Amino acid sequence: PSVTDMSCEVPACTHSSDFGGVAIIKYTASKKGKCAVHSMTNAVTIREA
Amino acid sequence: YEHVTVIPNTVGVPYKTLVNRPGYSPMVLEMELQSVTLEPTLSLDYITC
Repeated sequence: PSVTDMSCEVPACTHSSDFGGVAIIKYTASKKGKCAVHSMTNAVTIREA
Repeated sequence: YEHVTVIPNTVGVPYKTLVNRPGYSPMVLEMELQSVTLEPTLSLDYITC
């Protein structure tokens, strides 16, 4: 599947040693399926695969 | 979480305060004063009749 329009909002952040951030992303998809996620920076690490 | 406030010495008037903690929704408290009493320390000297 493909996704065409998205935006980002960040309601909370605390730079602790644990997972202290949450983010919400909107998307529009052409059809049902699975997709992978990945960060493009080195200072931020993401739990979900 | 520790919070400190100051209230004037007036009976029969409600007051409100705001508690703000990062990462959580705000909370509002309401307080009202009903009575204040003073009591001295006494010592007897003599009596008359």
